[PDB]
Amino acid sequence: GYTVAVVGATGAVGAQMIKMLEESTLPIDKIRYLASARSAGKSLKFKDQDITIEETTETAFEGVDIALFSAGSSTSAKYAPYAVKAGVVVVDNTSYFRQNPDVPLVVPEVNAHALDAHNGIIACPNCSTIQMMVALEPVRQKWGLDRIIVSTYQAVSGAGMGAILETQRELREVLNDGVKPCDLHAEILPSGGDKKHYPIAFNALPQIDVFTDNDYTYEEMKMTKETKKIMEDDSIAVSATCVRIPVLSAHSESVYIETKEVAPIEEVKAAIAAFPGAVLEDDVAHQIYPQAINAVGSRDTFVGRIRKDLDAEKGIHMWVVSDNLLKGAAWNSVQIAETLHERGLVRPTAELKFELK
Amino acid sequence: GYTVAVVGATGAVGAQMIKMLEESTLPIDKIRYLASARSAGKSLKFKDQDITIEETTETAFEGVDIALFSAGSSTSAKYAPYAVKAGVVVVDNTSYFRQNPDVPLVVPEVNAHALDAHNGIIACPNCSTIQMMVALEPVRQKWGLDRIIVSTYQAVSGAGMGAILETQRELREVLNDGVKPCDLHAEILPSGGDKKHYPIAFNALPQIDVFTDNDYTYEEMKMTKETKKIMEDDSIAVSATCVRIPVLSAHSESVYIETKEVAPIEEVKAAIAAFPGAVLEDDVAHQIYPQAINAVGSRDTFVGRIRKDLDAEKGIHMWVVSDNLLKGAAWNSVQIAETLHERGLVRPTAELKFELKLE
Ligand SMILES: O=C(O)[C@H]1CC[C@H](C(=O)O)CC1
Ligand SMILES: O=C(O)[C@H]1CC[C@H](C(=O)O)CC1
Ligand code: NA
Ligand code: NA
Repeated sequence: GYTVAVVGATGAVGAQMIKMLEESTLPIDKIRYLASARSAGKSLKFKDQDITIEETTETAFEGVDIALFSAGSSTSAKYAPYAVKAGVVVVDNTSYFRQNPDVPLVVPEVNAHALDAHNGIIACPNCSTIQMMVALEPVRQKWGLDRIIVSTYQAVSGAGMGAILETQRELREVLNDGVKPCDLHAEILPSGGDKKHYPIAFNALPQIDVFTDNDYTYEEMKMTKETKKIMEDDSIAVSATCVRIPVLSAHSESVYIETKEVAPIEEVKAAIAAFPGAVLEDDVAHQIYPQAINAVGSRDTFVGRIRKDLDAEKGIHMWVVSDNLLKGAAWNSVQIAETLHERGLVRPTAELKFELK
Repeated sequence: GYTVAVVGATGAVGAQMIKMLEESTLPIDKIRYLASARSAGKSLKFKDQDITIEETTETAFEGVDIALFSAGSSTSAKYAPYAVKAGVVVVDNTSYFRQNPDVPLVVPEVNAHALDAHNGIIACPNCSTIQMMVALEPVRQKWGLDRIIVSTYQAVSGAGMGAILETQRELREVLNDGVKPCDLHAEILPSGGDKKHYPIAFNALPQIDVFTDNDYTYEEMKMTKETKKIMEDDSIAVSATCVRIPVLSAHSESVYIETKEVAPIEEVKAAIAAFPGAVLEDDVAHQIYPQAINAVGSRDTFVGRIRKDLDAEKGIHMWVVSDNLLKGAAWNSVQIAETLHERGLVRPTAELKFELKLE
């Protein structure tokens, strides 16, 4: 069996990484929980066992076979290369390594083949991208993809544990204290690292991450660039609007595509139903469609509202929902680790391609 | 001055109709509040005056100059034609008459000209359509519109008082009692008239109104058909996805357009800023964009996140927000009434063009 380390064990994704590992088939002989200095010495469960949390350092990775990182891009940048030097295979949830050509950016149902040539780091895409890829890959396989326009409805847990607490507190202030939403005080959302913070309670904030030079946010640009890398096709046109709404868990997406060839809607529905990881929930006669509250706790990605555009011959609209901490993060990561195990890919990398510090 | 009746005075829109009339320039000599048998005999204020609510009937409109209806499609179908027969000019918030060729479907900043030939009923479009029209008309004027793709983020007050209360109750059960959102009991949302109801708390429901036979909902198809009528151009391709989210007031929209001519973003921002009823809130260097919580209580429509598509030369994305009970409903209606007054159009219609349903 493996020694597995969870880096960021105390965070929102980390807690789900623990659950997904507890529920995993991976043969784990030893589990280690790593976080920051302020968490060291605390205890968290692995099943029935008490695990003492350790500080993450450049020397903490000796003897580790697999490390799952979800402790912020800074932490991956600092420590993942030391892990690789120590002989670890890293699965990274952060954005840091995603566009490095030496790093596979993987959704196992779509591009598991990219794992074979890994150099010790495998990147998990962002939540919003992952669920979109699970929904769209079976369509691309049969009819191609020319363009995507997506508008998202993203849950606050994607911004971490603090964002969840901020949202709950704000809603209580409005509902219990009669505070006007526009009068609420915010400290984290829309983006912890940006200059100004705004309430999310009873609001829709069209900003996730910070703004890039082209007036799209980094979240929107990640959907664009990650799609192109995962589907191995720079010709797919992708433009996104990424919006935070008052939901704690599960992202929803209104997704428009134009295919290369006309894709009959009943065949599109069947292709999605048949695709591993995607579940068709589409029966409008009985008001059946994906819902955030129903998706929470499931590893599946749910697709419905599938219908042709009213005018564009090759246009199709749909609604895609998945738990953003599960398929959107921790489950995609554990699934990658399970796929590495299946394929005999859990072993030290000989050539170090990642600069130390 | 005018005698003005508010039909549906007690509902979510009706309360804002009252506020908008209290703040109006219209010369009002007499106000009447009409509702159903449920509220008849109760009292509501107009400014400092107590007004007794009356049950709406086919004979309730004698002496009325202007009637503002927001009491559901069936109420407009039943009573608006009797109001017209009585000599009233009706401004209707419901969907009932919107697609009738004898009925102007008006957003005053866009197609006030259509009021001139009214036949006693002027229809307000749906809230989602109204704010989109305010944002897009100044763009259409200069560079044309080939297509629109819109995804909405709609507030629950659009579904009425009961839906507001349901949303508040559900959120309290989760946040104060620790109820799982899945375990919540719903009675109204997504659509009061449909067969099944779902929680809205911590959810996003991709259903507004009921489904039509093409698998789009009636709300989505209203955005399509109303856009074509208001802009007087059946060639504009419009497809919509309409989603309810946990917001009490103000709808937000992610709007994609393709123009006929390339429309430089800096010029688009200036055109929207200059357009009556539209306010540019777009300064990403300082994280300025429209927000539902800031739009509440304002008659303006706020537009930002304006940017060109990454690939389509003529594509533009934006974010449009307005208070759905104000510009989306009560303010559009009062603004129409003020515009009728300005144009000398408040007077009886001789020829009845609408079927009477209570004979
Ligand atoms: O993984 C990433 O690049 C981001 C991490 C934070 C996420 C959020 O704020 O919802 C968005 C994606
Ligand atoms: O005015 C209309 O046709 C509809 C009335 C109900 C509204 C809602 O449920 O938010 C949507 C628009
Ligand atoms: Na499937
Ligand atoms: Na067109």
